[PDB]
Amino acid sequence: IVMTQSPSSLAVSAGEKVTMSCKSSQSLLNSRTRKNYLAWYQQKPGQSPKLLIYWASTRESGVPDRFTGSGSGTDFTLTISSVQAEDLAVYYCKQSNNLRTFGGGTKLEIKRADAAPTVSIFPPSSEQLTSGGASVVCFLNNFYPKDINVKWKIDGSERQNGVLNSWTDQDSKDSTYSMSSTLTLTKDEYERHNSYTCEATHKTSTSPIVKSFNRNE
Amino acid sequence: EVMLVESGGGLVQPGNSLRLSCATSGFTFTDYYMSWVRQPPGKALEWLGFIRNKAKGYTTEYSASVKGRFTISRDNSQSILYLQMNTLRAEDSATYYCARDISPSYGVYYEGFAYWGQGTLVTVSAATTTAPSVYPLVPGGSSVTLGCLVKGYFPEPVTVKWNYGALSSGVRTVSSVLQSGFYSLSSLVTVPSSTWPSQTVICNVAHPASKTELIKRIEPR
Ligand SMILES: C/C=C\O[C@]1(C(=O)O)C[C@@H](O)[C@@H](O)[C@@H]([C@@H](CO[C@]2(C(=O)O)C[C@@H](O)[C@@H](O)[C@@H]([C@H](O)CO)O2)OC)O1
Ligand SMILES: [Mg+2]
Repeated sequence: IVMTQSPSSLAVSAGEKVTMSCKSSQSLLNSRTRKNYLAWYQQKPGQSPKLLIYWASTRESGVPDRFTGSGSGTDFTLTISSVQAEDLAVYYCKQSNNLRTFGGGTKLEIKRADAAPTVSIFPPSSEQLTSGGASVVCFLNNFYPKDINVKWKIDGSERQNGVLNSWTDQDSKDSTYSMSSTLTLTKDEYERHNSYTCEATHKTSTSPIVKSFNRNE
Repeated sequence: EVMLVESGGGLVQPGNSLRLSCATSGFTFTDYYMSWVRQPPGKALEWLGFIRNKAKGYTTEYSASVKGRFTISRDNSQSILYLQMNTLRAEDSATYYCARDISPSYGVYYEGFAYWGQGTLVTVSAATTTAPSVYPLVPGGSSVTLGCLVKGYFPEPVTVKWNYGALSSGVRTVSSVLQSGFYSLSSLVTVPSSTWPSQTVICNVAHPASKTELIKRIEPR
C-alpha cells in the first residue's frame, strides 16, 4: 500500500484553520471490523511521534478538540480548527490495514509578525586559542521571518571563507527563529587582524545591525 | 508507566551488521505486537516490520524495502524487543524507534502506536568516532546571552543542557552543520544579568556515540 500526503509543508498564522490530506493506493476500510485503519501522528522537532487520531476519526486520550480526523476509503484529512504555537510539527498519516505504511508527512509552520533579531558577537575562547583554533560567533536571536543575512568584516574587509550558518527550528513559544554565523580561523589568522565585525541584514530594516570587537581588548 | 527504551545505536561501518534492542516495562509485553520504525535525518517515518503477540505466535512481517535484510525478534522473559540489521549502507543512517503496536487478543484494542521509545540514531560511515570539543561563548545591559560552541564531533548527535536541565528558559540550539567530515553546533541561553556571573552557569554536552559528557562552566573574561 502506498501512502501519499499533501501538502509537504504549509504556513498559517495562529488562530487560522488548516487541512492536511492523506491518500492511500487502496481502501483502508476493513470490511470485517468496519473501521478505516488510518492514524495521524504528530512529531515535534527532536521528539518522538505521538498518536493523535486512530481509526480515521477517533481522537486519542489527551488530544484537544482542535484536531479532527475525517475521511473514508482512500481519502483522509486532518483538520486543526485553530492552530497554536504548540502545533509546530510534521504530521504523518499511517495505514495499518495491511501491515503499516507511513505517508511522506506535512510540516506545519506558523506565520507571525516580523521581528528584528537581537545580535551578539563572541570572540574566541582562550581554550580554543590554546589549541590553535579561532572561532568567532555572531548570534542572531528571536527574529522573523527566517531568511536573514550576515556579512563578516575583518579590518574593514568582507570575509566569505570559513563561514558556517545554522538556524534553530521555529520556536514553540513565540514562533521565531535564531541563527548562528561562525567564522573559523586558525589562531594565527586571527592574531593577524584586530577588528571583527558581523553585519546582520533583515527585512525589518534597510540598515544592517552591526556588532564588532577588537582583538586588542 | 509504560516505558520503551532503545539501545545499540551509534557508528557502524558500511557492509557490517548491528543489533538494536528495546527494553520495555509497564505493560504485559506478550499481549502486544511490537513494531520498528526508522527515520533518516530530515526525512519521513518508515515502518520496517513488526512481530506479533503470543496469541498469534510471535510471527514476523517486514516492509518490501528491508526484506531479507532486517530481522525482528523478542525476548519474552525479559520484555525486550530486538532489531537485527545486516549489510548496512549509508542509506540506512537513521533514527530507529521501537513502538508498541496493537493488542487485539486481550484488553483494549485500537489501531495505533500508543507509545514510542526515544529512538536511537544509527549512522553508517567508514569514518571515526570522535568526541566533541566544547568551547564557551561569552561577550567581549539587563540580560546577557551565553552559550557553548560544540565542534569536531562524529557521528551525530549531541545534546546540550544548562545547569543540568534546571536552566531551560531562553535556550536556543541551532541545527548541526557538517563540514570536512565533522559536526558542530552551538547552544545559547539568555539570562538576567543579575544571574551571571554572580551565580553559576554550566552547559552539559552529551555525545552518545562516544559515551561522553563534557561539562563547561561559563566564566567571565
Ligand atoms: C483475517 C486475517 C486475520 O484474522 C485473524 C487471524 O487469522 O489471525 C483473526 C481475527 O479475529 C483478528 O484477530 C485478526 C487481526 C489481524 O491483524 C493484522 C495482522 O495481524 O496481520 C494486523 C492489523 O493491524 C491489521 O492490519 C489486520 C488487517 O486489517 C486484516 O488482516 O491484520 O485483527 C487485528 O487476525
Ligand atoms: Mg505470518
